[PDB]
Amino acid sequence: DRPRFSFSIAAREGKARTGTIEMKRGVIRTPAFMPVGTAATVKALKPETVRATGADIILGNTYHLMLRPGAERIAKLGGLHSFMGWDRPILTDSGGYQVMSLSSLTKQSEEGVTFKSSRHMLSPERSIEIQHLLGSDIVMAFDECTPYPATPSRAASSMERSMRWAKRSRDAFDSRKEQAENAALFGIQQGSVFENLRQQSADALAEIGFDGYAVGGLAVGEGQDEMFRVLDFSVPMLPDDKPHYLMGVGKPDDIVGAVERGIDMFDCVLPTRSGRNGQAFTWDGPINIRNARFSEDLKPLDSECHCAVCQKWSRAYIHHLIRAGEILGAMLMTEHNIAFYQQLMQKIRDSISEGRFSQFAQDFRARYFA
Amino acid sequence: DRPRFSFSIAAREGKARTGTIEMKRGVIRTPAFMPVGTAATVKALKPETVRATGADIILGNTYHLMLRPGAERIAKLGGLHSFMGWDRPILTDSGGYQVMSLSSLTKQSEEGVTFKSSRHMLSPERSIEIQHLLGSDIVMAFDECTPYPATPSRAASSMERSMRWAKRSRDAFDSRKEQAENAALFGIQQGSVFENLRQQSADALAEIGFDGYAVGGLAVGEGQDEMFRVLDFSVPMLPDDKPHYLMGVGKPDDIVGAVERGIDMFDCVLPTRSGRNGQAFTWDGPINIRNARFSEDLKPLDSECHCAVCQKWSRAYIHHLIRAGEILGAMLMTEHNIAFYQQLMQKIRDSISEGRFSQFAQDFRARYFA
Ligand SMILES: CO[C@@H]1O[C@H](CNc2nc3cc4c(=O)[nH]c(N)nc4cc3[nH]2)[C@H]2OC(C)(C)O[C@@H]12
Ligand SMILES: CO[C@@H]1O[C@H](CNc2nc3cc4c(=O)[nH]c(N)nc4cc3[nH]2)[C@H]2OC(C)(C)O[C@@H]12
Ligand SMILES: [Cl-]
Ligand SMILES: [Cl-]
Ligand SMILES: [Zn+2]
Ligand SMILES: [Zn+2]
Repeated sequence: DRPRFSFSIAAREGKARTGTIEMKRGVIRTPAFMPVGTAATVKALKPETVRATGADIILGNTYHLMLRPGAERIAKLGGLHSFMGWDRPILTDSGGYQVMSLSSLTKQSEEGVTFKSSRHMLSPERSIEIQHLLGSDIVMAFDECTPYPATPSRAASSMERSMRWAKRSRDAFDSRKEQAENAALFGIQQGSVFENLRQQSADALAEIGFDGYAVGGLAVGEGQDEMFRVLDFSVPMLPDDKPHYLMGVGKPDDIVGAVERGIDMFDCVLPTRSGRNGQAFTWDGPINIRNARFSEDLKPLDSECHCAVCQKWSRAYIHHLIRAGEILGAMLMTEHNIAFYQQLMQKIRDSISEGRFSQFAQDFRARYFA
Repeated sequence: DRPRFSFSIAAREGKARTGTIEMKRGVIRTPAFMPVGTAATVKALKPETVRATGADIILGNTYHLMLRPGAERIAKLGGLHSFMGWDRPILTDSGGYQVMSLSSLTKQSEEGVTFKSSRHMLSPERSIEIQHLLGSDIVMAFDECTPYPATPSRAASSMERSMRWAKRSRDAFDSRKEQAENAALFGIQQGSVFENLRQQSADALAEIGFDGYAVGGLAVGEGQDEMFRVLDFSVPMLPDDKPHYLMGVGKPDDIVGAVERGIDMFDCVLPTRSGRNGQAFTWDGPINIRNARFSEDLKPLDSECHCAVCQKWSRAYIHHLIRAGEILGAMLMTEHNIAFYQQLMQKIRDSISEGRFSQFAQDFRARYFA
C-alpha cells in the first residue's frame, strides 16, 4: 500500500524536475496541474470527466466550504471525497487568499481572521480543523496572502505573522493523530517581491519542516516578468527534495516558465472560468469561441488535442452553444480546457524525462505566440 | 438495412399498444418518450448521456433553430445530427406551437405566419423545407395549436386552416424526393375539446395519409381530466396501424393515462426544465431537492432508480449543488429525471408486453400519489 507521503524526483533538466508524489489515495505525477473545485465541484464536470482528462488531484477551499455547505456537515456526510465523488487526492487551500481578497469583510488579529457576510472565524487551528473535517489529503498552512504591491515594512510584518501562523498550523496538524498519519501539510512562503523576506520565510518554514512548500503571494497582479524574477530567487530557497507549489498560476506560458524555475504543482481557475466565458486554449494560443468567425468553422477547438470534445464537436457547434447560453457549452469548453492543461503537463513531464524540456519550452512559446 | 419507416405493434392491452418504429437511423421502442432538445441540445446533457438513459429519439424545433443558429447554416454544416452529435432519429416540431404561444409577435394569414422579433416567416412549405435542411427523420406538418379555451366557431376555423396546411405540408414533403425517401411525415389533429371537430380533423388527415398522427392542441392549460376526456374519443379516430403522438405531454401520471388511451409517443420539457429548477421525479412522487430536509440526506434521489446519478451521489450533495447554482446540479438532476422517464416507459412497455399494464398503472398511481 502507498505511504502517507513520498515525493520522488525521477528526472531533472536545469531547475525543472519531474517525478511523483505517492499518497494513500493515489499517485500525483509532477509537474502537476490541479483543477479548481472550490464549491465541492470542478464547475460543469463530473469527477469522472475530471479524471478522464488526466487530473491526479483537485483543489478545494477551506473558506468556501466552511460557508457552504459547512465543514461539520461535510464531515457528518462522510467527508469531501465521498460527498463529491472524487476518491483521489484533494489539496485544500487554507483560506489565506480570502484573508486578502475579502479583507473588507474582515477583522484581523494575531489570533486569526473573522469574516462578516453571519460571522465566521478562521485561525491556524480552525483552518487545520476544517481541513481535517473535509478529509483533505494535502492540508495548507493558514497564512496571509500579502496584498500587492506592498511596502517592505508591511510585507515583512505580514510574512512574520504568516510564519508564526505556520508554526501554529504545524502544531495543530500534528496534535490530531488521524490527520498527521494520513494527510500531508504544506507551508506557504511569503515576502512579496523582496528577496531578503523570501529568504527569511523559506528559512522559517524549513526550520518548522513541512511535506511541501508553496510559493504564496504571487498571481496577485504583479505580471509575468515580475513573477518570474521573484521565482528566480525564491524557489532555490526551498528544500530541493520536497514539492514546490505555485499557488494560483496560471496561463500556459506562466506554467512553462514556472517549471523552468523549479515549480512542481499548480492550480488555476483560468481553464474552467475562462472556458465558461468562451475562451478555448489551443497550441496556437487562446481563441474566443464567441467570435463570429467560428460560426461555420467545422474544425475542432484544437487541431491536435486528444480530448473527447475535439474528437466529436466542431467550433461551430460550441460557438452556437456559448452564444445561446447553453449549459452544454460550458461543459464542453471546460472539458477541453482542462484536458488541454493536462496535455500541457504531460508534454512537460515527458520532455523533462527525455532531457528536451528547454527545446519544448522554446517550441511551445514560438507556436503559442505566433 | 432498416426501412424509411415501419411501425409494428407487438402487443396490446385494452387501448394500449407496445411495439417499434424502424427508421433508417434507428429503432424507436413504443410507447416512447422523447427528450426535448430545442436549441440543438438536450439541456445540460451530452448526447451520449441522453442515449445512456435509454432515449431512442429526441425532439428538435423548427422555430428555434430557424432563428438560431439558422436552418441553412445547419445544412451547410452537415445537418442537425452531425452538428449536435446525435446520430439516431430526431423528430422536429413544425413551429405550430409557437404560432400560438408567440402570437403577439405574429401576423397570421392563410399563407402562413410572420414572426417579428428581425422578421422570420413560416408556412407549410417553409416549415417542411427547414425540417429538410435540418435533416429531420420525423417531420411534423405545419399547423396551428388552437389556443385554449376556444369557442366552437374559432376552434373550427383554426382546425380547418390546419387541415388545409396539412395537405400543403404533405405535398411539399412529397415534392422533395430525398426527404420523401428518407424521412417520415406526421399529421397533427386539431379541434380543441370538441368531438365533432376532432372527428373532422382525423378524417381529413387520414384522407391525406400520413406515417403517424399527433394529437395536437392539448397540454395548453386544460388540465388532466379534460385532456383524458378528449383523448377518450380522439385517439380511436386515428388510424390504428400508425403511431399516435401526444404533443407536449407530460407528467408521469399524464403519460400513464395517455398510454391507457392509445398514445404511443410523448415529449415534454418537464424532466429537463423542472430538473434544473430542483424537482426530481421518484416512484413516490416528485421532490424538491432545494428543501432543507435534504441537506443531510445520504439517500439517492430515488431508492430504486438505476441511473448513474443514483448510483453515486446523495440527495445532500445535489441539494448543495442546486442551492449553490452549480452547473453540475443541473447536469445531475437532468440525467436522473430523463432516466426516470425512460424507466417509466420501459416499465410501461414491459407491462403491456406481459398483459399486466392495467395492474401496473394502478400500482404506479397508488405509490406515486401516496
Ligand atoms: C482567482 O483569482 C485569479 O486566479 C489567480 C489566483 N492567484 C492566487 N494567488 C494566491 C496566493 C495564495 C497565498 O499566498 N496563500 C494562500 N493560502 N492561497 C493563495 C492562493 C492564491 N491564488 C489570480 O491571477 C489573476 C490575477 C490572473 O487572476 C487571479
Ligand atoms: C413548454 O410548455 C409546457 O409544456 C407543455 C407543452 N404543450 C404542448 N402542447 C402542444 C401542442 C402542439 C400542437 O398542437 N401543434 C404543434 N405543432 N406542436 C405542439 C406542441 C405542444 N406542446 C405545456 O404543458 C404545461 C401547460 C404543463 O406547460 C406547457
Ligand atoms: Cl472556476
Ligand atoms: Cl428544457
Ligand atoms: Zn480538446
Ligand atoms: Zn436516478
